[PDB]
Amino acid sequence: TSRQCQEQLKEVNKTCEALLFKLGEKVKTLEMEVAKEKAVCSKDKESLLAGKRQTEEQLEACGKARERQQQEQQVTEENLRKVQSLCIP
Amino acid sequence: SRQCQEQLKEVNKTCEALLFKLGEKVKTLEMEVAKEKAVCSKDKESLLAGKRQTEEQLEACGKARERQQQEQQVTEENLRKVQSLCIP
Repeated sequence: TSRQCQEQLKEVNKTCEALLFKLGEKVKTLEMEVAKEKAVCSKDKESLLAGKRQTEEQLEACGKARERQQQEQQVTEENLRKVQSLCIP
Repeated sequence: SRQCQEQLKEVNKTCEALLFKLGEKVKTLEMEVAKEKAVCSKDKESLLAGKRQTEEQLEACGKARERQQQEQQVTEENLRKVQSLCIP
């Protein structure tokens, strides 16, 4: 075993070994990111759906109010025509 | 530098083979992150657009029930005015 063979054996895996540690850190970082994105997505979707449900309920109520205001108008209009036709016999 | 080079070769080959196996894990996870972010943002955009259209419908319905009330006031005012000219 030469002294230059020994120096080479000491150095051969250094960058490979240092990369192994860095890849462990990257795996952990990516596993946390997957878990976080999945949790934030579902939370955001729930808020959007809740906001949308509230607007749909308001649209339903407005629509029903619109049907009963067009109902009353038809009655008032006929009463007005009746009074105008029978006015001054 | 005789059997030393064959030693340097086998030790690095073992280390490099482990690095590439672990590297398959990183690549798999990067693709999963990219896929989920694309599906999530696309779905969020559709939900927000759908919400924006229902609000516009609620705004239009509200403006239509404002026109109906104003026209009901017009009919009631005409009825009140014509009643003063006609016997009940």
